[PDB]
Amino acid sequence: MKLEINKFNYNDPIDGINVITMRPPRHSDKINKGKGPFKAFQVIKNIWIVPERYNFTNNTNDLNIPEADAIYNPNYLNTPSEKDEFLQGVIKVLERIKSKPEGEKLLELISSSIPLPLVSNGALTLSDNETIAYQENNNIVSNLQANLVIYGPGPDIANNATYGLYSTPISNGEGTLSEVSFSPFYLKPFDESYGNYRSLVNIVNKFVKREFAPDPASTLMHELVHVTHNLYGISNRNFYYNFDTGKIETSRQQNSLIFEELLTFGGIDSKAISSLIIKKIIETAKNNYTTLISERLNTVTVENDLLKYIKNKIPVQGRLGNFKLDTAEFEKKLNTILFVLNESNLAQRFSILVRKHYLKERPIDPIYVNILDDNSYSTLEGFNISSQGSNDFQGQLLESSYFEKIESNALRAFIKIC
Repeated sequence: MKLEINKFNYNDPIDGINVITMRPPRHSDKINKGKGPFKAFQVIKNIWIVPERYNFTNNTNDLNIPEADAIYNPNYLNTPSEKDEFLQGVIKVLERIKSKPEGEKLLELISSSIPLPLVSNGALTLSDNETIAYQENNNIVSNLQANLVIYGPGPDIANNATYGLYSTPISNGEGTLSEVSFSPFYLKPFDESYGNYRSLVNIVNKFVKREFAPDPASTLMHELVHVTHNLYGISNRNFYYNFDTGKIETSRQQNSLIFEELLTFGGIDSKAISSLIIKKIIETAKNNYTTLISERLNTVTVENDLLKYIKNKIPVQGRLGNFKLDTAEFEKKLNTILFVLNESNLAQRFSILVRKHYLKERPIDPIYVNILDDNSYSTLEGFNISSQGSNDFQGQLLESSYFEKIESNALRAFIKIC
């Protein structure tokens, strides 16, 4: 069957199927006492959008004005019109991601790749690691499957992030429900070498550094790759890559980068990872998965929809009670997920310009863009619209009129858009 995106207005009636009031997955934590429920929309099977500010961890709890390139606005995303704009923007960006095959596969992957459930009386049974709860008048009416929840931004309204729900299943092979904090309208610019612009004739070298806005579908896809790692329970978030030694560490150092971010971003730096590291990463995941088949999956004596979901997610051979990792297929899938799927590889398939290195050399103020203007941003071509002659990334130039400057005070607070 074809993968479908559902369309919504923020004010669509609650049905308990694709429109609910959701209780935050981190409702039990102290900082989240009494928050929610929030209105939520099942854009794609097991993928939910909540037009609310992300507010559910320690560093996102306080949205006020107290990073050199942050921008703060505590009141952003708190009217119905702002919530609907957000809802439409996120849907548009998903429509863009689906428009290419590589992006369609990614989304299909996130829809179908449920975390490994617990077992109860011989049956795979859902926990709050695989579901969210529909709350109505302090009653839990139902629990509904969810692999991903996409919320608005936290304190910094141009930052994006991904959080797994439980930290043991995120790296032991089980997998875990993920939350994404995403801002489609407020983007952080980046520098890049470029020579496809009107230049004075007397200039030495046309190939100089120029400022660009990212395509917010690339931004989101970066986060969806994290989500994919989190759903397979293969997150490398506790490891650091040391650029000086070329080796993995658990403790951070002067010239390091969290290993999960290096893989997820891709490009020239991801390509310098030694076989030695690649082999251990594969190995660690094979062992974890071998263990989970033996210890958990072979305890399943009851055939249900969750079993089928799990057979499709994890390549296995054998029969009920006696399953075995189909090692070859699993290594292939693991390769697709660790090394083919990253921001840089995906961006190339979409003709989006991304920066060269994950860590940026200098901060550039964030900007505002109404990506719901089809003249500024199209689902099929982003900002690089061929009818305007933009086939070498010209539409992402920051000087483009649709990238609007934001007036901000010394404390990085939003005043207005110029």
